[PDB]
Amino acid sequence: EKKPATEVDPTHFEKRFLKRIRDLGEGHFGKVELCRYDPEGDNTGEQVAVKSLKPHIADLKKEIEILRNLYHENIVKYKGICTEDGGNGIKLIMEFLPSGSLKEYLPKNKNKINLKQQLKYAVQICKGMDYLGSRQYVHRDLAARNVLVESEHQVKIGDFGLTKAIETDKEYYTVKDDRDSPVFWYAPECLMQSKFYIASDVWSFGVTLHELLTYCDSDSSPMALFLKMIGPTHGQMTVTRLVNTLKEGKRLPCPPNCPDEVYQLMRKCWEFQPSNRTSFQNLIEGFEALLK
Ligand SMILES: Cc1nc2cnc3[nH]ccc3c2n1C1CCNCC1
Repeated sequence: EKKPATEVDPTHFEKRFLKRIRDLGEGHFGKVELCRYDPEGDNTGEQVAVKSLKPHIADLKKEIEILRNLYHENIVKYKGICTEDGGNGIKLIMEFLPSGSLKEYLPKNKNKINLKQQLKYAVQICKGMDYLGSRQYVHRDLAARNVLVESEHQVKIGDFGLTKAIETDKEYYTVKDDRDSPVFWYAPECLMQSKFYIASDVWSFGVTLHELLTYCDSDSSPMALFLKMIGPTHGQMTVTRLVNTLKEGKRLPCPPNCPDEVYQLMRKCWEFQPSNRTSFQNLIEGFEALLK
């Protein structure tokens, strides 16, 4: 067969040149690893973040198609895919951000990162989220560990494994498997009825903001703080207890050194009724007013 010219697709990453360095993070079905795409074989190739399945293909495939089509400075950049001649299997290739998530970066840089800079992170997170909301997506997994640091001045939403499209004319996505829910980040309606509204992402932003304000310290994490509030030994009764505490109107406490006007913005993310929650737009305005 007279075969045509072998054109280069910059988004096609060959498996044979994708060399593992270390693990970056892991769910239950997926893992991300730092790799070097090193076709010259001399360890000068580009570092990239590679997400694959643990030995759900259709899910990863939809995550790829979602990220590939998102274009925003506060959203991690798709770089491409890795596929094998055999087929079926696929890995997602993302830019690698050396500073990691807020979980790695914040505890190491307390001295550099003050309140104004935190509030700018908060604005950038809201802008990425708002951009996402406008494409009719609910993220469902917003948490400090899913916010990457591009530079001391810039963050990016850095994973989309649970992201779902909201149907046209509907206001929420109804979820089926919820076993692996980040319950300490989830709004009541997600916990009780398993429905996800954009306002549900707003709630999760509320807690992500808390983590940011406490610099992602483990003893101040939403999980640790909630378990302390309700009892850490209730096992299968934990979510119920959690739902009650929220129904009772309890919320995470104000972080030390968090000024009440920032805390009050946080509170509006946690109004019990979805409809009463501030929007990402309002949040952006509120934050911007504090930065003037
Ligand atoms: C911890 C971490 N560091 C990253 C650097 N670059 C990345 N690029 C894409 C992810 C990603 C990174 N991650 C996590 C983010 C949350 N999901 C697991 C990996």
